Amino acid sequence: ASLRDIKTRINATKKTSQITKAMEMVSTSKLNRAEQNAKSFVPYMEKIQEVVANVAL
Amino acid sequence: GKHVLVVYDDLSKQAAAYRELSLLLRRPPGREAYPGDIFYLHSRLLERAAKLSDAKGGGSLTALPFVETQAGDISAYIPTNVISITDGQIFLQSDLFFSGVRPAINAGLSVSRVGGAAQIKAMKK
Repeated sequence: ASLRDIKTRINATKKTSQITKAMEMVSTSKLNRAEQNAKSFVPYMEKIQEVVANVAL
Repeated sequence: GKHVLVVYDDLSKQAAAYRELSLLLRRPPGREAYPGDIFYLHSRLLERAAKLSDAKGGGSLTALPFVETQAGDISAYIPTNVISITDGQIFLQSDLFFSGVRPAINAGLSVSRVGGAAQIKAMKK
């Protein structure tokens, strides 16, 4: 094909690669922060489960 | 004292004819088998367009040379020679043409050094 079109194709693919890598980097931190929120959720749910498991009857 | 507009339709074909003549005369070739004086030829042709002063009559002549590119290669010998001479370039692309954008002037690549001076005040605004 034409070298000009090939270079434009490569440059656009590189730009998309950079954007996607930035997205993955952001998602990693978001997951790391969401896991702590899940862990903080766990105790209240456990207490409510051990509290309501009997008085429901 | 008149104003003239001149359109050259194929400087590439003119250059091809000159290359044919030079090779038939057995002159030494340059890159792409073109003669060494092709840029001299094109500059001598294009520099005759001018805006004359009031002392010389105030007439003018503007030129719109045409150059065709193979597969959009603007780095070729004749395209580079013509680009380095003219005061500006207008680029037309088949990608823009087929996508419904016609006329297909590519504003990103196009350049006009005389711009601003060649516009009315409202258009500049």
